[PDB]
Amino acid sequence: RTHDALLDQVKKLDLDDHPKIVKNIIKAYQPKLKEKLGKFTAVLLRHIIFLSNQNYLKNVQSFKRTQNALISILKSLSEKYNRELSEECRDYINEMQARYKKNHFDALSNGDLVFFSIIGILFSTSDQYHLVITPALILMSQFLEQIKFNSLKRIAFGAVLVRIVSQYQRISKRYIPEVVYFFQKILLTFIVEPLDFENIRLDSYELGLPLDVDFTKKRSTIIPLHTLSTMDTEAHPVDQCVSVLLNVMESLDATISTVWKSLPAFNEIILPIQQLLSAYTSKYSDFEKPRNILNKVEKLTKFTEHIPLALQN
Amino acid sequence: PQAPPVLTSKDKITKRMIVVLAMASLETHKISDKYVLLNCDDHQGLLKKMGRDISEARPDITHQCLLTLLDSPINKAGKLQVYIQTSRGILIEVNPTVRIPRTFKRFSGLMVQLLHKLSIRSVNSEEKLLKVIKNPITDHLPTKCRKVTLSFDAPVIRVQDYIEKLDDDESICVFVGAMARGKDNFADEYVDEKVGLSNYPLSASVACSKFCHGAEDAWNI
Amino acid sequence: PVLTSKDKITKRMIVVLAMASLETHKIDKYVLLNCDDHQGLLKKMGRDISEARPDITHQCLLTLLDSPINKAGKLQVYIQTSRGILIEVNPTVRIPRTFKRFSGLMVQLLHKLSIRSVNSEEKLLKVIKNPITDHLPTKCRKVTLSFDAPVIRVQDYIEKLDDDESICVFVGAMARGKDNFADEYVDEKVGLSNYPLSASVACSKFCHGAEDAWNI
Amino acid sequence: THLSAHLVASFIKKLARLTLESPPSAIVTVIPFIYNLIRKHPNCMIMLHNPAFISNPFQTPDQVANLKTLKENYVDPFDVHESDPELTHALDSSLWELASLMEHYHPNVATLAKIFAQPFKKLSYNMEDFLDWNYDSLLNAESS
Repeated sequence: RTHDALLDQVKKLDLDDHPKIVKNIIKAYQPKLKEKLGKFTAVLLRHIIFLSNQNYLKNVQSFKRTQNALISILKSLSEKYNRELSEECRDYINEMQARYKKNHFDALSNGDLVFFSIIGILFSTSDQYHLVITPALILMSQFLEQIKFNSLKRIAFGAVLVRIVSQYQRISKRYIPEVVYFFQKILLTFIVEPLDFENIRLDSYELGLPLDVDFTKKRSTIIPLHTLSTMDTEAHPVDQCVSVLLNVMESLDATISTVWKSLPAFNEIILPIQQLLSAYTSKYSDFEKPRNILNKVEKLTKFTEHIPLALQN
Repeated sequence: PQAPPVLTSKDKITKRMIVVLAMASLETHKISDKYVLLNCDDHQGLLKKMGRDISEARPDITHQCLLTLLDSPINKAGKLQVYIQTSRGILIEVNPTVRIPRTFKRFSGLMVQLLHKLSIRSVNSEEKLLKVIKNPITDHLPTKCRKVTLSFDAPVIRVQDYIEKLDDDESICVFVGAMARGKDNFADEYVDEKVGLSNYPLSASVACSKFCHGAEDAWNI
Repeated sequence: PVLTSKDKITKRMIVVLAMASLETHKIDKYVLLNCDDHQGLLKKMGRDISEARPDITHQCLLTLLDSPINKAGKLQVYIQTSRGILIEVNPTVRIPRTFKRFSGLMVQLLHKLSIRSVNSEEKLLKVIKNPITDHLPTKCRKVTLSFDAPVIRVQDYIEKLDDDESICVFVGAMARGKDNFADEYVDEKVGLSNYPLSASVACSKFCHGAEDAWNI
Repeated sequence: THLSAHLVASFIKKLARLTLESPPSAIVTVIPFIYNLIRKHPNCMIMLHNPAFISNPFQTPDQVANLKTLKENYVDPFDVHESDPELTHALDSSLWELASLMEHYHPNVATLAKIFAQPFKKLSYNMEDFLDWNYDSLLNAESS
């Protein structure tokens, strides 16, 4: 209850399948006696990340019902204790960014992705300046651009990020200029095998994509279970390449009409992306998502005004 | 964006509107223990001894017009100044920068400060605001001027058409009869024509804003 | 003919002053609440200095009545009070042009809740019940003069109207405050000048544009 | 002091397209730098607004027939592939990209793009104050 390890080591004496209500009984008994839960809410934020880091061989019926309940324990502790969580969420950014200073990828954990998704459900999403979210979103920005995408894991380790970042601005709907840099750096890595684009400065020429996926309606979809998948995506079947791409197609296509449609420079933003999307539909001719994206674009190249501005009035 | 340059009588080149209230009733009387502005309503019995009738001495129509002129956007955009021609002959220059108090009783105390000390200075104190200037008005008007009179017997014209035929440096000056009842002859020796605004008999307050809100559309404000 | 709240067929203009500081105090007699005439009465009651201005109600009414569009009989004026009092005004009324005879005219009306002239043919000032929308004509257009709104020309806005749609304008009369007072009422907010306007001007700037479109 | 309008406007527009895909540390160098050059050369102010396209109330209804049809015939005359800097038609095109940049995820970067709606009140903008920022220095000063 006092230390981050000692409450976990007491939970380590018990089984993880029953460790959830043991903390909840400990959370109730500490409430049955504000000062005790100052430490206890800090341990729960570390420990919930730690269960994602530890192991994930337990399925959704074996882990996530125990995992989402522990998040639901924090939900009853969040609304009373925002002074406690702001002290940990400020420091865990300061911890993990300083760990990123140590290693460009090695101190980056697969459980660290959950830390931002916890906050966006807990804290106030729509705000301009939030003392937790705005250090996090500017860390996520660093976490987008700087890391070197040379394996399919890091692609999936970045494919989760857009799905996290767009939930921050499903309601704020602000602009994020690195995400178009994030998408362009993804789309040509699968078509490396070119002459139209020397501008993108991609990381590794190694991974590509042959014209060999069948891409059915039964083809595997988004469903990102990272601590099942990402540790072993490098043992590579051909299906798991396209399915990660097929998320990024849809995490693009959803966020166009919510975010990209609003901005006045939308005619000039997407014109590199159209030729990228052209390179899929001209090559394979059997995908349906690029042709549907491009017809969504051909509306929005016609629909908007695209009048030159008179800002100095 | 910056503030447009605040006009005075000293500048005489810049094109602008001038709205002059003529024959205002702004007179000073002493009581004994203080000095007060003259009112028709507040003291009817004082004017019977002085001999000037109650129905003439109305300062309220002036403060009614001074809120009409100063809050209008052509006083924001810097394109008019306003002169006050008192019925006793006093000529009062009004800086566009002043904010005249919107209550009537403070305005009564504002005028009796004016008519003795001859110049009202702001509490910001950068400049003098309401200065009594030497007659005649034809000195302190701008040089290339156009001088008109609002008359109910005049032929009715439209405000926006009349200003658009002015030259690019000529400045309109509108002598407005603030008298509640009287002849439209207070400035026949000054102006070069008489212009009308409506077929209906108007107030002195509306005939300002009937001109001003036509002026702003004629100058694209 | 004289416009009424009963008459709802003819297309006509309506200007409603809103949040006009018209409050009654008792001193024994009754007295209207002035900002200038009594400052400590504002302080001991606790009500703020800058709001209690009944002078603007006197000023705009002389603008609205003496405009020729009221002499043409094309509008009637309603008073929305900071207390929520709603006052129907006869267009043929004749208001104290001095403010101190206008001073008791509130506490005359607000305690009687009705006023009839000495000729006694019909009531002149009539305190009526909220909402204002019950008394307006059935095909009506309601707006609010706001400085932050987009600026329009007055004459072009009224020529676009149908032949039977009554224009109603809710003018805020506070010295300062929020202009959100009629958002449950109006279609939109409109602007008239590039400069912040007095309500005396904002009545006249709307009226003298409305006079042109109706050839008065 | 010699350079043309077309020479300077090509660099302002090409760096403006470059800001669309850029780290925010690379934005706090460009927005001062575009702010200096337009203040140096106010002839290229025409790309921040073309006042033939503004709408007055006090313009003629026959011009509304013109102004409706004139906006419909606009095309973007800019050519990225052209490398001769005076030959590129950046003067005849605006730069929407800085106007989009007012909506930004970081506040202080969104603050500096909001200069371009406000007037051009000052000139000496001191780029060495705004030049060297980094992802580390953005995070280290934010808690500070």
